[PDB]
Amino acid sequence: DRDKPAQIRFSNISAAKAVADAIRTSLGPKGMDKMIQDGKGDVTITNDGATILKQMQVLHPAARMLVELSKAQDIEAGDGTTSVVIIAGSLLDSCTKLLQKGIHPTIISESFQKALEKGIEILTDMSRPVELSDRETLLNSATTSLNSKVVSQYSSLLSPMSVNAVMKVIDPATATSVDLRDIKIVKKLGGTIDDCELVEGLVLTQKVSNSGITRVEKAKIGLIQFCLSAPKTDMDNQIVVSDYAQMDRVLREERAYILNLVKQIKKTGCNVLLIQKSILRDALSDLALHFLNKMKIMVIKDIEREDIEFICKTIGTKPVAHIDQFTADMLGSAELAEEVNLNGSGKLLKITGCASPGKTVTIVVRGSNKLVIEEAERSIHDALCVIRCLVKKRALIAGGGAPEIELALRLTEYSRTLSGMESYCVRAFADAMEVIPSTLAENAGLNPISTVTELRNRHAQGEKTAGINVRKGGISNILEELVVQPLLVSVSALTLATETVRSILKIDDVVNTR
Amino acid sequence: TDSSQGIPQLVSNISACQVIAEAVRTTLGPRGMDKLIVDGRGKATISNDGATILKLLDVVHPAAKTLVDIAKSQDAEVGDGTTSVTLLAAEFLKQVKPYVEEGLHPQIIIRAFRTATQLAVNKIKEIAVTVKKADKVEQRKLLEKCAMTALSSKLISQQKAFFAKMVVDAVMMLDDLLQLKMIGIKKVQGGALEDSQLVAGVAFKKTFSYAGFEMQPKKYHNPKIALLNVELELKAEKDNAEIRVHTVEDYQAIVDAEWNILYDKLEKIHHSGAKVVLSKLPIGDVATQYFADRDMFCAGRVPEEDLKRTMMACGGSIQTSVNALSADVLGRCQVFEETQIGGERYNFFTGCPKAKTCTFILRGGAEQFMEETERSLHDAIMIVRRAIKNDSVVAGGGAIEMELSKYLRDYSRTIPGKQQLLIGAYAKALEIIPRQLCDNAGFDATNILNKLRARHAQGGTWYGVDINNEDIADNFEAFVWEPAMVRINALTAASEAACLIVSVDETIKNPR
Amino acid sequence: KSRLMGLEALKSHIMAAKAVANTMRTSLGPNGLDKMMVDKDGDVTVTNDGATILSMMDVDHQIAKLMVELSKSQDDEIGDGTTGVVVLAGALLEEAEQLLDRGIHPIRIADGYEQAARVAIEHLDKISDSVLVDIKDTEPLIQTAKTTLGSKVVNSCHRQMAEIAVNAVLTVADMERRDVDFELIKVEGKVGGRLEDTKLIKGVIVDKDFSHPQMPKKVEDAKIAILTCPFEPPKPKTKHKLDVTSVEDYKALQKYEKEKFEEMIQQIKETGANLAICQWGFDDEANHLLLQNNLPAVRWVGGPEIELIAIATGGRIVPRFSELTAEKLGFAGLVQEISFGTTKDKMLVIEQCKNSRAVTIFIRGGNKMIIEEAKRSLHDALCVIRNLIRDNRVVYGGGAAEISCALAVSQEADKCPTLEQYAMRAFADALEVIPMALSENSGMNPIQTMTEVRARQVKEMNPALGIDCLHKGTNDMKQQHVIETLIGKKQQISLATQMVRMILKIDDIRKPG
Ligand SMILES: Nc1ncnc2c1ncn2[C@@H]1O[C@H](COP(=O)(O)OP(=O)(O)O)[C@@H](O)[C@H]1O
Repeated sequence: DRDKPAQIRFSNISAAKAVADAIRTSLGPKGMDKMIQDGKGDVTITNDGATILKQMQVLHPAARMLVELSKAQDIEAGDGTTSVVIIAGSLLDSCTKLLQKGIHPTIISESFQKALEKGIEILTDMSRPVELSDRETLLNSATTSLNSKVVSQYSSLLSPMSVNAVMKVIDPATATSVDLRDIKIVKKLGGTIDDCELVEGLVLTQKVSNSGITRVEKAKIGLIQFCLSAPKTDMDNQIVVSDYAQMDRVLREERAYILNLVKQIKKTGCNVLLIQKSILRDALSDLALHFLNKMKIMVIKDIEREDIEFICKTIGTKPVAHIDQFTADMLGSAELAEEVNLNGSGKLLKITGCASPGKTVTIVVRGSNKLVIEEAERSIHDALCVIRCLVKKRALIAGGGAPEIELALRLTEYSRTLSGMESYCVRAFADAMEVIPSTLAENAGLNPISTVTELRNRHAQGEKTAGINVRKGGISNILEELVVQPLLVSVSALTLATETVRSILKIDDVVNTR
Repeated sequence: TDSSQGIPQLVSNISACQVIAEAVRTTLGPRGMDKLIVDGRGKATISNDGATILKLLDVVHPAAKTLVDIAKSQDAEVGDGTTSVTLLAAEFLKQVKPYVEEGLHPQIIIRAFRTATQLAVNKIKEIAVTVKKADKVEQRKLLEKCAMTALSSKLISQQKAFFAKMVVDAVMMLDDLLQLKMIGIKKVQGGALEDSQLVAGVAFKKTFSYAGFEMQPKKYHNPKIALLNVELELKAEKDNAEIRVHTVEDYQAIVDAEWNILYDKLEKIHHSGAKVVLSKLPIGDVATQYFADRDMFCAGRVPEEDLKRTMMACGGSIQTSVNALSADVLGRCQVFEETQIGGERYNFFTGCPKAKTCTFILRGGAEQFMEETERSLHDAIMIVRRAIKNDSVVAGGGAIEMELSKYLRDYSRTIPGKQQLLIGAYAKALEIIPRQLCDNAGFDATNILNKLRARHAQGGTWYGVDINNEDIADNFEAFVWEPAMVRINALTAASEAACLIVSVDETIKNPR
Repeated sequence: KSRLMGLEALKSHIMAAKAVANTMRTSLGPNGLDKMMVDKDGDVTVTNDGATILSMMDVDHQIAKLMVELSKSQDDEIGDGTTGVVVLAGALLEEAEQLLDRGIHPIRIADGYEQAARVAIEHLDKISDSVLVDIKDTEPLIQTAKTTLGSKVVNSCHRQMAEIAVNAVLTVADMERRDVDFELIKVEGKVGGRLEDTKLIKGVIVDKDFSHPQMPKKVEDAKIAILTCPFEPPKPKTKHKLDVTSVEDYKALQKYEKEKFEEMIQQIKETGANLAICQWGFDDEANHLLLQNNLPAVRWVGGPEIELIAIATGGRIVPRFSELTAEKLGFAGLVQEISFGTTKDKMLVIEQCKNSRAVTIFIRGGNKMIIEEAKRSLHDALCVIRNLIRDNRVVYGGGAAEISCALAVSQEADKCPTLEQYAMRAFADALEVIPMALSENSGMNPIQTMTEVRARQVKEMNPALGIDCLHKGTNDMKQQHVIETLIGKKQQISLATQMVRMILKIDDIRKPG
């Protein structure tokens, strides 16, 4: 009937509001910390919203939908994964009082879609475009958008890695980017972090052997995937062992059995073999390794699946399996190998990979004490992420609360100008846009209502004036502070929030189960 | 069934005093909140003054009873400073509460409090500046500045301020007291052409008219108000009593027998000279005709306040007899006029031999403007009286407590004893006036107290607090001052109350 | 008894105010349903009045008593319209409690409502009309009467009573320097004929209440006379009875009364007097004897009524019985008896007066509710014509003034420190409750109609569009001849603002808890 769907909608709205209010005092650089307690008694201090959203667990359709929305927002854009929850909560709080009066959800959804389209068009018409066909303007935009993510010393430390990673000019200013398609940043322990340089081909870190000379050029990779494990017995001891007889049998089975397979395999050119991880093999027979020491020995272990996928994509080959194989589709490229250490500990080999169809290049970073390596990794990750976000479009704008107030005033004037019963619903959107500046003013340590009123008055008087400052603690113009953000991080977020609100509003009736 | 002596008794006394302290707190500033009080009868009254609230409330606690008695005595002996003393005592008790449970004998803090009070009194006496006829050439500029300061408290019209100055300057003749409770004031109702009028004499209210009321003369050369408690109404006199009903001649006989005595009495009371009869009971129908036939005056329905004002102005005497009167206990006027304005008839008794009361008619032609805008004129005339009578004066507001607190804090750093913390707490407890003044106006006292402390850290001027502009300005230039004698008495009363509260250690009860 | 400290007292007060205003919010407009009222006995009545219902209302709150007192004390200057002010105050208090939940002091909104009402009055003063002459107030008289009365007591129209009430005010307005007094016009009601028998008494009409209609009564007089001497054995305000200890004294007094009757008739026949009315009376036996023997004359004239008898003639009185002549009395013009029923008592209508100070109306009825509704409509017409002659300025009704004021408040609100725009937006949205309630009282959707009329008013000019409660053609206002006084609206707005300020000011603690 009508009471059951109304109660279901009220319960869903209450659950969504509780989920949104469980975390709210964390937006901005001056956010509060939270100590999450584990099930065993361990406590962990954190302040990121994504970690708290992915760590906690709760069974509810609205909570699962919000988690999926946050995950999609973090995957698509990559920044600002906490404002969408507040936007959805404000929209649901507005829809609550909209439905309390007696309005059909179809008109409310149409008004929300119209308001979203108007806000998107206003954000696109207000933002200013830039250029990026050359390298000077691109480097200027990079150094202008990179000096506002972390602290000053960390920024100065990551600037060399940033300008080394931004030099990867492969796509000639296309529509989309492939920064997540052919990038494999490895990590190496030991040495100095200053010894970093872009490396093509392939980089490994496992010792080949320990014999005489191993400086050859035979494809430098063994395309083999068949089983190399020893045939396991049916039980411990099949018979009674004491004197000879049984000793000679096992001796011949250990010496004159796998050696025949090694001989029949080594009859083909390019004697390069390897193996994957030693997660299922108990112990490898060293007699086979001693017999393989002659006529050139080359073996590399500790190989994962991602390494195989990277090698099969950079070179441009396909692995083969099975034993009955009389083809010749397993060779590679021969150029140069056999590398030594770079004045320090830790074995690491590099291959530049000359004359190869795949121009994939990675960055080999280092560090010490496992303290500046992960930080630099996260820094270059955020760097290439914001670089891809900037190269995806061309529009940019500054943050602080001014665009939110501008959009709220525009929606208010549009609802005042546009006629129809839906305009009231549009007015609800006008009351669901002044949450970020109020939260920022509350977290800064000033009066939020007075600051919001002053910002609204300044926007109504001189259009584009200033916003909300954090370092100084007042109202200063943003043009002096080097801080900007792309337009996609707002447009995509607003569209996703509107879609989630429409999906959670269109779902009602009864919730049957099995 | 449980009782103690010492620390628990003092804690209970402080907790009981905190109740009566928090009961009255918002009513301190000029725009305080209103309070509705009703008893078991069924009639409620709205009041905002602290004295009226404290008078209509009884507490069954000895400490609270002594506190309200001291407050009433201070309000009756002075007239200003009832809630401030209570707030100061409450703050002193709250500051002394944590310094009692730590094992401290309260017999050592009384001397420190007395020395601090003496130092504060000496500082106020050495910092007070008085001015009274020593500059500003002729007194014309002095009265001009006084009127400007009177009209500077409330933003009103110029004509109203001029009329208020005239009515406050035209009543300074034989008045030698320090309060306006002698002449008083009376608000009238109705409307007129002008905004306000002034006259010297006793006023009146609406009088009921009858047929032929214009027979009496409108102007009198030498009128004499007849002060007689008896009245001439149809219920007082009679034309037919207990008589045998037979014909119509007996009615005429008894009416003539009554009229003979009536005429004798009226001629005896009129031969003394009195001709303006002011009867308390309303007149009838034939009494007006009988008074107009004899060329006399008649009246009726008059309040007691008007009769008292007429007796005080004209100099009448209390007469407790109807007949056998003389010609010495009667009143003498000079000019009695009757002028109707709008829909009412007004009276004017001008020419009294004793210039005491004066009528300040304030009629604008409305029903809400008469009740409202009545406290501004009272505050203005009170400020005028305080500036005229008192000689010593100082800058008002929150500009005299911060300086004293800073001086006490600076002086407390030169004593090597246990009185250091006591003087520090006494100086800290003195900050309760500007914080409450800012909280009552709906502002942020935290953003103003810091600025006040920063300005008073090296300036030492008269920078107080503001309400309209919401900032910090000099109170000496805002034309707002206060006498330098009420604050000393208030501080002394607060110190005495605190000493009497801290001196009580236990109580003694007796069943029979 | 605990003391209400915190914000619970304000919440309880606002809840009580809303529960009180919910009773008046239902009955709004001419399409309102009849509200019933029953006391302790078996007296059940039905009516629709904002002052009669609020008078016999029982409440158990200190704020409700002050509210009903302020509502009853202000009713002589507005006439009809004591129901929308309660809804306006309730909506304002609801908006105040909604805006106060965020942590705002009530002093800010209380001071903002002052300038809100000020700018609303300033905008309403500029949107009106001032082109009324001696024709604009005389030709649309029938339209104004139809809009004031309506169709509640009688389905058909009434033009006689409206013109009579208009002339009764026109004959006193311009005669006393464009001024009128409330004590000059009186309302009289008595059952008898129909409602169309409306009479305008230029002089004074006085009833006598007879005892026996079968007694021979013949009219034959042409001159009135006023006297103060005892024309008959008087009654000095004392219930006389058989206080004589005799039996022959009764016959002696009867013979004396007969001789007094003979002497009185011989004096009024030898001097020229006729119907002499004094200020005394006797029992019914004396009147019966005086009507049976000869000359028709009825006593019983005690009370203050003699006052009018001292003003409907023209002269003075005599202090002594031995001071009568042919010139000390007063001449008359046409003083006789009038009785339209010819089966009840008689009435005396004075048709000779030098001034108009007791002009009244006489309307006949057939029940108790129809006459009450007729007298209420007459009082409303008198109030509206007084407001018209006091100021030649009106405005259109229906519900366009509130929308125009809200639009003006929303437009003239660009600059704001920190509370001005908040107060202006909390005061403007509370004004669109009257048209919404008026549209919901009928069988139409209020939200859609309100949005449509707001769009029509904001698109083009001419702010004269509203709703229609009679279900007609277009929603125009200048075609239906509907009008409303502006002084009444100003007084209602001022009263609502004062009540809201008084409610928002007194809200600390309470003594009885
Ligand atoms: N330098 C700065 N000046 C002003 N505001 C800032 C600055 N840096 C970040 N902010 C504000 O902080 C908000 C994001 O805070 P936070 O949630 O901690 O980061 P994220 O959204 O990337 O998780 C943004 O809305 C932005 O307005």
